[PDB]
Amino acid sequence: LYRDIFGGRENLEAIDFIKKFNETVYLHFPEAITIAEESTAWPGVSAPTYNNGLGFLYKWNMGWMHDTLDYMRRDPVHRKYHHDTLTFSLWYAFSEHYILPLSHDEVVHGKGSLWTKMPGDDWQKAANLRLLYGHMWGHPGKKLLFMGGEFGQHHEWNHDTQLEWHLLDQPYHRGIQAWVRDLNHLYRTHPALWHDGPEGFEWIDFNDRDQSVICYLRKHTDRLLLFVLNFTPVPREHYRVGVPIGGPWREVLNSDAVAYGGSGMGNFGRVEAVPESWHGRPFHLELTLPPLAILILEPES
Amino acid sequence: LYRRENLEAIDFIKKFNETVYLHFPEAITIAEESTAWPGVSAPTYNNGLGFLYKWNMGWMHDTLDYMRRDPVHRKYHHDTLTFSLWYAFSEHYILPLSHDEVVHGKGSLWTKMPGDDWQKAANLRLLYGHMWGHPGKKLLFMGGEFGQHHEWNHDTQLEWHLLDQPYHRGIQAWVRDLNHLYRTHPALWHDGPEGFEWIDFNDRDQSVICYLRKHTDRLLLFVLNFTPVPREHYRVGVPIGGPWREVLNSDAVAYGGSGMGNFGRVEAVPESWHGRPFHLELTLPPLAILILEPES
Repeated sequence: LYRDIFGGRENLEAIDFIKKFNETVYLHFPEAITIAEESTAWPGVSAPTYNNGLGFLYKWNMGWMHDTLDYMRRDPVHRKYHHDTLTFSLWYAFSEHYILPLSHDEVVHGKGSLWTKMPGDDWQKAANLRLLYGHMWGHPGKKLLFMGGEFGQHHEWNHDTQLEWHLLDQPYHRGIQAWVRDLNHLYRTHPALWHDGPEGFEWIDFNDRDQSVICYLRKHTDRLLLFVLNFTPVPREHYRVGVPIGGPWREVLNSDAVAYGGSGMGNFGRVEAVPESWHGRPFHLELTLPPLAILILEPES
Repeated sequence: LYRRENLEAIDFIKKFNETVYLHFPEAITIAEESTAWPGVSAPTYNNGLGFLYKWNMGWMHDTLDYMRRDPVHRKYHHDTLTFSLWYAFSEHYILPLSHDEVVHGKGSLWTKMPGDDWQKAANLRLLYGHMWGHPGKKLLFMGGEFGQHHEWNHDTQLEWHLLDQPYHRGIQAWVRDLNHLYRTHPALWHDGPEGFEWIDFNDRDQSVICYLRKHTDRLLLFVLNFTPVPREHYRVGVPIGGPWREVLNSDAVAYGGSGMGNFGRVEAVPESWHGRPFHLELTLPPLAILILEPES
């Protein structure tokens, strides 16, 4: 787009090439997909040419990737002080049709494995990585994950080497792979996650900075999915979260389940909603938040 | 006022009231007027007759008619009970239960209440409780405080012997205790529209009324069960949360009651009821009035 009377840094040649590139593809292939990674805040990368966009269908949410990763290397003791980096991502989550992206670029050149990036001991590293993926799947936008991130590989990605598949013998790595498997199953089945527009996202609570917890909602039409995230290894008991609908609520996924390698703290399936106001909501669920865990909950149907 | 209006008399009444308060600024004049003549209690300078008080004879008729009715049937006459409050602030009123109601075959207040003796005593204790809660001052003719059987017979003395028997001694205790509540709490001193707020009035099936009587800080909550059936898990909305006390229960055994009660220590639950932030989960005694205030 850029090159570094006219004095213009924008390479206008290329911008028309990109625009005529994208136009031509969809004309000859109406069902193709074009994705761009653009690390500037160039507007409307994912926008149609007739609105002066670059004409891509998808743009990498590299802002999200940076913010999320920078937030999760910090130690939970310090996460109190960087709460805004987690919450602020949504502000820019809708300017483009976006793919949340974790890629080779971030797991090379001394930047360290995704697992390596996460702080604390081995259980906490697995917990942190399980949470990162949990919030990543809950966060609006499509999903991309590079090889080896799915089991939480220790080593940086080396092209001269094959992934450390031997790590699949260790339980935590197998649990991370199962967590991702289970995440994709929920993703494929619950349409509340299909719509990454402002439609599909509602905040439940973002103001718990001391305990570093965030609650948000994902909703297409009638269906809704509740996300409660504990970003600290300290378990939370009798934590109330406001909800729109009353009645029995189901626990659809628990990051801390033993099947994923977790402590196993959870809410045992059914939680009953209390017709008492919380977070500006008519009802609320009083839940137990496991250490460094993401909880996905559904009203019962 | 009439004979159509008699203006001779109307100017006379207006000058009577004008003169009294001039020579005796702290006197009280009360009027009984059996038509819907406006501004009896209003000052002459506003085209009123200049009285300080009016007997609420409308209230008395509606109230007595409602309680003459059986609780089984009170369902179909709920509006007679609830609608007294549309006309309750038209004048400065005194709720009235005079001698004129206990003569000429109209029957003692006791005789008027339906059912067996317990229900008769219960009904009268309930009636007075509601009358003390309803906006307006209170007037009770002698012998009503025991709920005496016989009509007022001036040629004899009241049946004080009934004060030995339980049901009538209980009603005398109830009136005394109601009078204690009245003087102690200012929430009942202000018979203004501001003083009264509805809690619930649409329970026609179960024949229950919940209302609030207010002055500033103070609130008094009145819950009334007009059927001989105890009600359990009956929730009543309230403005304030926290501990609530049971100040009075008509059904206390000391009054001749069954004794079903909340007996104080009632904690508000923050669940919306009756369009209110917090709710009380109570037991409604038979044909009884509960009076509750927030604990302080």
